[PDB]
Amino acid sequence: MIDCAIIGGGPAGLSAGLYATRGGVKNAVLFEKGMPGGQITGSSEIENYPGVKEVVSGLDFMQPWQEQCFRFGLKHEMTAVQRVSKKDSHFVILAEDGKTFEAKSVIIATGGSPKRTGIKGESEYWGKGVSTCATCDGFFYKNKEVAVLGGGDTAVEEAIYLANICKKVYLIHRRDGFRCAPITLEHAKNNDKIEFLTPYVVEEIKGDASGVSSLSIKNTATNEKRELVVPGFFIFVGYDVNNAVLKQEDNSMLCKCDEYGSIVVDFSMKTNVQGLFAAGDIRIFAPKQVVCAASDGATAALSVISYLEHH
Amino acid sequence: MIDCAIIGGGPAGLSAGLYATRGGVKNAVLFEKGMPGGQITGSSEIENYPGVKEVVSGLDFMQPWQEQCFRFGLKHEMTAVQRVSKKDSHFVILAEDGKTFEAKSVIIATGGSPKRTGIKGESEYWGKGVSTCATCDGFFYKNKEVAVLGGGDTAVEEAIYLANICKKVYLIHRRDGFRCAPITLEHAKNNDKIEFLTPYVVEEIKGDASGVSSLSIKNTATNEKRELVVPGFFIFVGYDVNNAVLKQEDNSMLCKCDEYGSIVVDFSMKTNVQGLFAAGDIRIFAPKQVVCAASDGATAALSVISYLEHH
Ligand SMILES: Cc1cc2nc3c(=O)[nH]c(=O)nc-3n(C[C@H](O)[C@H](O)[C@H](O)COP(=O)(O)OP(=O)(O)OC[C@H]3O[C@@H](n4cnc5c(N)ncnc54)[C@H](O)[C@@H]3O)c2cc1C
Ligand SMILES: Cc1cc2nc3c(=O)[nH]c(=O)nc-3n(C[C@H](O)[C@H](O)[C@H](O)COP(=O)(O)OP(=O)(O)OC[C@H]3O[C@@H](n4cnc5c(N)ncnc54)[C@H](O)[C@@H]3O)c2cc1C
Repeated sequence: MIDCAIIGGGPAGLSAGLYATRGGVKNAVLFEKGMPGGQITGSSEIENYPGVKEVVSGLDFMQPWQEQCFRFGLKHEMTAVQRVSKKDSHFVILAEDGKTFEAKSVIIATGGSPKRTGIKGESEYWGKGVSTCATCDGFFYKNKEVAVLGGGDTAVEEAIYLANICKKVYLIHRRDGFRCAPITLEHAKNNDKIEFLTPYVVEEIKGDASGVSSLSIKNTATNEKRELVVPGFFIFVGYDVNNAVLKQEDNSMLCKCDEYGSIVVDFSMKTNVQGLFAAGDIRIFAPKQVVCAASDGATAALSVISYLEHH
Repeated sequence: MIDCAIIGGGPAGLSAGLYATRGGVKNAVLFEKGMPGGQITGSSEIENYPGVKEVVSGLDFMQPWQEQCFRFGLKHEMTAVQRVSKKDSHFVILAEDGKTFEAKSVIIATGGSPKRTGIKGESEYWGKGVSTCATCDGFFYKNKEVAVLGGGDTAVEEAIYLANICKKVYLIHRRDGFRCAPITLEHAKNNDKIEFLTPYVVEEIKGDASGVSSLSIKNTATNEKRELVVPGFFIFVGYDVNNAVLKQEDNSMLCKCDEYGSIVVDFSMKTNVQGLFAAGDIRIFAPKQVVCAASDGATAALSVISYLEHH
């Protein structure tokens, strides 16, 4: 049987694979549903990963992780995992095509992803002024005006944050009400760098071959239109954790999760189930940065190594 | 005053400085007691930092971190900090020569240090076959022989860990009995790849250009000098956390610590003191890897940014 099954090949899974294998686990298998590297791969540039000084596309950034993380004997399975279950004191991995794999320990490194909006120009201008990460990209817009789209905590919090960097922030929402914490909303209503554009819809993201120049918006109260000139547009429209592999046949969850579906872990990346670990954007309080995910992967692998030593 | 004072310029403080400064903190100051990079600087070879494909000394590995982490406005003070104290709603940073600095927030990123033995050859060979890190260096002696010095749980755990990677592990201790949990001693004694050398004392560590090649050892009962040929020597003789900066005039500690001196934090690198955060080997459950310290720094800076918005 597999000693350790790593589900997901982003930074968390790749680091887990590096560490497990370098730590003497002889049969570690990384499961990836096609295209190693994870979310960063959609980025046109990453510059805040500590210790890598060259600014380069997410795909180029991740590509040396392939030969390094596989250098010490890691194996691959190219397949979408459907489900992980507990069986006696081990685990069963069910592949979506119906094949099965058993493993002594499992690391869930399945991450998540930002909801998209499907507004016209979103895909065309993505990385040229359309963004999903204020931490990653907010600094490029240092003395400028920027727009934020969204209704919950992340949207309002990110508008406060960008208001600290940018000359001005338009906060665009379809409703006068925000599905977020009321005190954070009060801070934003009392921050003079944030103009609220409510109730609005973004009808098109417009610009030229260098990226965004403006948004076509409509007030749904009056239907008056407006062309809003901004180099930067941040969308914070919800996040989906890739939970699905946790769901059992009787619809129960494999391990304890928080009320948003993230997996509960302690500082050693352990879940409440013995021999099951989690790492990356999938776990509670994940800061959602590559270094963070990589760190989790390393610490989960170290935990696996101790676990296999004792069982 | 200073927005954020970062105490320590190892991977933790470096990445905290990167993130804080890229996240819009206009006056972030890094305090370093002379020569950033931290502990890895003493190693002749690092290979397990995810995303960095070339194997390279610690000095060379850390060089690009200086350029990158200082690229966004980060300031420094080259001074040994003697104390951090709380005063009103801010912090007072007392330098060892009596200079004082005030800051709104503080990140403790002071790391730790293994205890050294002083066995002739310990400096000459430090990070060149003499190691304090089984995780970091074990894989180099993959199918090779190795010695471990120490009597606690950690010498004993690390010798079991190494026995799963190396052909043979010599476990050297100054007496016949051990300070570790009885159960873990049991496990060692049934580990056929682990050879106890007890009551022994290592008399000399010898090598050449490529590093450690042998140790001069001596049976303390018998007085026979063995010469032990091995290319790798691990030393687990204790660890100290760089706590000192936390001790107040009254002898109390600024913030909550565990039994060993490590600073208590939550998942967002928050201590129990408002405005005070910690990152790296200084904190509870730190794995003691560069990627982990760097992740704690990023997330401590992220918490600093939210704190400075609120306050
Ligand atoms: C557009 C964009 C830009 C970003 N820019 C930066 C940046 O500049 N700096 C930074 O630090 N971070 C950035 N991030 C955030 C960063 O990408 C994530 O924090 C990081 O990738 C999380 O790593 P992970 O390993 O936990 O998950 P992921 O990267 O999400 O990867 C999980 C992997 O598992 C695979 N998987 C999922 N489910 C299954 C399954 N059922 N079976 C088999 N495989 C499965 C997926 O295909 C995926 O490859 C950016 C993110 C995005 C989306
Ligand atoms: C021999 C060895 C080999 C290692 N190999 C690896 C490896 O291969 N891979 C890996 O990932 N990790 C490795 N590590 C562990 C890694 O180096 C540490 O985990 C990492 O450096 C911890 O980072 P840090 O920022 O918390 O602290 P440190 O690296 O210890 O940095 C703390 C910094 O704070 C400064 N400081 C302390 N006190 C004060 C003060 N009073 N005032 C001002 N400045 C102060 C120190 O001078 C130091 O620069 C190794 C460690 C050792 C000892």
